[PDB]
Amino acid sequence: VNKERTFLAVKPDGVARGLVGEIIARYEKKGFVLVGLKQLVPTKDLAESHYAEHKERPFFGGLVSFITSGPVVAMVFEGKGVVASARLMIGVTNPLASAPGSIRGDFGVDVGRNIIGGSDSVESANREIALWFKPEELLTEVKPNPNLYE
Amino acid sequence: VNKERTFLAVKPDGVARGLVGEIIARYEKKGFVLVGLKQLVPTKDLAESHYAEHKERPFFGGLVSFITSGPVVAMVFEGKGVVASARLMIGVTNPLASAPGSIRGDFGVDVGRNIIGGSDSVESANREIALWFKPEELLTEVKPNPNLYE
Amino acid sequence: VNKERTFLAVKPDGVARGLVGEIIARYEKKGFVLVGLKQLVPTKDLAESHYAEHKERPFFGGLVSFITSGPVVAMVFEGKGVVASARLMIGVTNPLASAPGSIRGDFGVDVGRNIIGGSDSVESANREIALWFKPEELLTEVKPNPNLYE
Amino acid sequence: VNKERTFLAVKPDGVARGLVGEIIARYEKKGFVLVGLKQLVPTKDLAESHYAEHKERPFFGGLVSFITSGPVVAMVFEGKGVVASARLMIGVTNPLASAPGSIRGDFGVDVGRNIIGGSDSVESANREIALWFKPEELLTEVKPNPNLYE
Amino acid sequence: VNKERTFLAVKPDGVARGLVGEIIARYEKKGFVLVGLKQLVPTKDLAESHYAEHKERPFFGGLVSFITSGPVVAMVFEGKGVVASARLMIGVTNPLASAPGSIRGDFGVDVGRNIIGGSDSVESANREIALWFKPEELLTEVKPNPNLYE
Amino acid sequence: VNKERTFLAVKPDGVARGLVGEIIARYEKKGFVLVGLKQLVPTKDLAESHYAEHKERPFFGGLVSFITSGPVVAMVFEGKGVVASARLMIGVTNPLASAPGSIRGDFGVDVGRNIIGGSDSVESANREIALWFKPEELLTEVKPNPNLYE
Ligand SMILES: Cc1cn([C@H]2C=C[C@@H](COP(=O)(O)OP(=O)(O)OP(=O)(O)O)O2)c(=O)[nH]c1=O
Ligand SMILES: Cc1cn([C@H]2C=C[C@@H](COP(=O)(O)OP(=O)(O)OP(=O)(O)O)O2)c(=O)[nH]c1=O
Ligand SMILES: Cc1cn([C@H]2C=C[C@@H](COP(=O)(O)OP(=O)(O)OP(=O)(O)O)O2)c(=O)[nH]c1=O
Ligand SMILES: Cc1cn([C@H]2C=C[C@@H](COP(=O)(O)OP(=O)(O)OP(=O)(O)O)O2)c(=O)[nH]c1=O
Ligand SMILES: Cc1cn([C@H]2C=C[C@@H](COP(=O)(O)OP(=O)(O)OP(=O)(O)O)O2)c(=O)[nH]c1=O
Ligand SMILES: Cc1cn([C@H]2C=C[C@@H](COP(=O)(O)OP(=O)(O)OP(=O)(O)O)O2)c(=O)[nH]c1=O
Ligand SMILES: [Mg+2]
Ligand SMILES: [Mg+2]
Ligand SMILES: [Mg+2]
Ligand SMILES: [Mg+2]
Ligand SMILES: [Mg+2]
Ligand SMILES: [Mg+2]
Repeated sequence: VNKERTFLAVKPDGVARGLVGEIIARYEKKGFVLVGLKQLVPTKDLAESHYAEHKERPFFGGLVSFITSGPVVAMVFEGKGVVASARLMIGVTNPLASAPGSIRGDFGVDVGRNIIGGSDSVESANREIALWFKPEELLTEVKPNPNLYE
Repeated sequence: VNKERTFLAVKPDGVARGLVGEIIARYEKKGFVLVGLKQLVPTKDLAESHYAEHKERPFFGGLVSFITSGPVVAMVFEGKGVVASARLMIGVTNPLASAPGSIRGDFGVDVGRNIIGGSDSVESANREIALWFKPEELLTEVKPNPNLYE
Repeated sequence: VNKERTFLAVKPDGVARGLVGEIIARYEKKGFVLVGLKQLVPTKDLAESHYAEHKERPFFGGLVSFITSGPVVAMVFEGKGVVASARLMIGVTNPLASAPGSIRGDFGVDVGRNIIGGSDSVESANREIALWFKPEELLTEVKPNPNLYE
Repeated sequence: VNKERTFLAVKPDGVARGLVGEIIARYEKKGFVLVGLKQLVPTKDLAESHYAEHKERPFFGGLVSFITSGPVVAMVFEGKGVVASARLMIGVTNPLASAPGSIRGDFGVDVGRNIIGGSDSVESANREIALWFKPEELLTEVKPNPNLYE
Repeated sequence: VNKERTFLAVKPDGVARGLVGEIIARYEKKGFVLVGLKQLVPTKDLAESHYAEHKERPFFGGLVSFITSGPVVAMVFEGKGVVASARLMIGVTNPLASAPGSIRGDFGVDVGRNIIGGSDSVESANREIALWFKPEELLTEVKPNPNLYE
Repeated sequence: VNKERTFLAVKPDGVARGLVGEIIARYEKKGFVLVGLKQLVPTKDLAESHYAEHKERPFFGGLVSFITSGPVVAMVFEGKGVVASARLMIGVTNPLASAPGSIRGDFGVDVGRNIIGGSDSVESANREIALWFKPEELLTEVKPNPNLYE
């Protein structure tokens, strides 16, 4: 369905580096529709829940501390296959291994400063969207450009 | 000082046209810092208050109707002379008269579909920021970039 | 030979979305030479001979009606290995599976609105070029650029 | 009216320099609609009727020979005030005096290789369009985009 | 003459901010030819001579100290009217007053962090070129794209 | 470590084509730091030493002739995994086989005119940097960007 959604966060490094607009632009050019958007400084609570699946992993700590270190631009995008697509557009975890053309491939070098984060499955997307956004913050009236879908 | 702030809004046409990232990128590249950001569908009240100075102008009804017809991406940018600079970057009210290089100049043709709106003075900016953003949505921590400011 | 040619069409969706220049620019930047160009609204017969290989397939009907639904910008580009290179630049049939960096990968989300079409072999290209352009509409003189070719 | 039209030609230098897509993209992004497009090598008669107003001027001869020296991409764009707007987007006769942001300002350095030509009045445009395009080569159906026009 | 030259320096702020390529690209797109290029950390001696005309002015000190604070990319560009043109492309001293489309207008906010510096006259250009570059560092064989000049 | 360096060279075709800024910008945007930069016309000796590994290859003579036929912009970039990353960003030897998004993929069509050259290993990089740059031309002071490196 063309109403699938995903959660993307331009991390503190992406924001500090002035990449918010560039990133949003990539998803707009693709045809995806912004249904949620805000800048905030994530609270430890938020980050911990966001990255709950990594509570164990040794890098969990610094990650939580990093995402809460400064402003982040949280976004929700809607469109057909947007979850998988946005990940393809982001690249892979390691920016050095990300293909040119992808966001990490074009802009990053370090795993811990990998610019943006995106939901890895519809299940996770739904969970993270609910986490970062109040329902009234998400559009209900979505208007994709009439030339994008059959 | 370098703490001046202005209110900018990508209107429904700018949003429908996928110009959000492009616009945000222009202000990021300029060196202004994003201190507030959110997408929302304006209410009649918000819209009428935002444009209160024009309540007796003939175009007011259509303007309020249009600004409330879809999502708007509201933002606040901070930096030296940001209010006058943002206006220069936007162009003039009529996009056809706006210079190539300005946002309306590069992207618009109709006064009623002029893509973005920005505060016209520090006074208007203070009033507009207050209308659209709660204090808690605006960053307080803004370390000036040593690369942008002497 | 450096005079290979391929047929590319910015489909009705690509034209309506204002992607004609962006697409042409990618081929110009690559070093391919525009030897034919025109905008037209395809007739049913043209569309049908163009997609003749799919006349028995289920999506054929919807494809032909779509191609004829609005203007198309038909082009012929010349250069070494332009047929296969132009396809690599386009992506794969499904824009969602097309890599960031490719035309469909950067701009599309639906197989039926996949922006551009390109010949898939030298044979198909010669055939398609003959279908869309009269000889007089194609450049005959193309001195290879010494900066692009040994 | 929103149906005003103007004639623009990417001159032989603009075409040879691979600026066709970049130029078209600027007009598409602005919101103007491509209603006519084709690449051709101008005949002496065409060039001469096109620049008829300069037939008595000294540079006329060199101008006509240049316009006919290689392919040109002729275009017709439609929209509110497109004639004057398209000229503002082009710059002024001398690219060196053309403002950054304009086509000549960004890409040229010589009056005789000034990249693109555009009609300078509605009268001239209608005349020029009739010179370069047969009616059948121009779109008749142009429903204004609701995002570009009130 | 098409062999006029000018000296441009991407200052430490321009380099620190990752604007070297963007700036060089603007001059290449314009048609100007790079005849000298190098990155170095300016010595006080160099900066003082470079900015000799301001030895008096109160801002002289900090300026010298700023240009010597980090790497700078020194460049020499050749083309018709390149001295005046490059200044027009740079903007005015104050980035806030520089027009969008110009380098300072697009990227800066502070007079002391104004990204790039360019010769203000052929006389000064010649002096600065001689100052920053050894004759053997400057091209003698200059090849402008044959489509730029009459 | 994050101090790895690689040698990159915009070949004469890349320079003639005005691709210098674009290429430098790609590496700047990626987060790699420019530690050396200069434009020069290679000598037969430099060229033969640079490509010594290919001295018995059939294409060696034409390659040496071409690389010495005009200016080259030589550069050294520093950062984690810069050598392999730079290669990924360049593409593969044959531009036609290089992926959209890579430099050769976006801009080239001929193996002999493949725009840029980059070290293929840390060993080759150390050798190449030493060939083209004196120690005094390479920055020694490189404070890692806190935004790019954990
Ligand atoms: C695996 C890993 C990750 N990270 C950082 C980067 C992204 C986040 C989450 O890691 P991940 O969930 O495995 O990667 P990925 O899906 O690509 O990233 P996110 O989109 O979830 O941020 O933590 C890190 O610092 N070190 C590591 O070793
Ligand atoms: C003058 C005018 C304007 N408008 C639209 C455009 C901007 C808003 C507000 O008008 P304005 O306040 O005078 O223009 P301006 O400052 O340039 O735009 P904003 O940044 O305030 O939106 O109304 C319209 O629809 N018709 C008109 O005749
Ligand atoms: C296979 C397929 C295709 N299409 C659309 C997409 C491209 C065209 C032609 O299909 P194709 O010939 O198999 O793919 P491809 O070469 O990538 O497309 P063109 O470049 O020829 O348009 O039809 C569709 O609407 N539904 C489908 O199931
Ligand atoms: C005046 C002039 C002009 N030209 C070239 C540039 C544009 C065309 C037409 O000149 P023009 O008609 O006066 O300027 P302009 O409208 O800006 O150009 P076009 O858009 O019509 O090409 O001729 C030239 O080579 N030498 C000259 O002295
Ligand atoms: C006038 C002025 C200048 N500056 C900085 C900016 C550029 C240089 C040189 O100033 P300038 O020579 O008057 O301006 P301009 O030509 O635009 O700049 P340069 O291209 O010469 O760097 O010093 C500053 O810090 N404060 C000031 O008040
Ligand atoms: C293989 C080959 C190559 N070349 C040109 C292209 C790059 C250089 C060096 O070849 P290479 O070393 O194998 O390719 P590659 O690493 O991709 O390119 P460089 O970054 O070293 O220039 O020679 C050529 O003209 N003809 C050929 O057949
Ligand atoms: Mg993850
Ligand atoms: Mg106003
Ligand atoms: Mg096909
Ligand atoms: Mg004229
Ligand atoms: Mg000066
Ligand atoms: Mg090699």
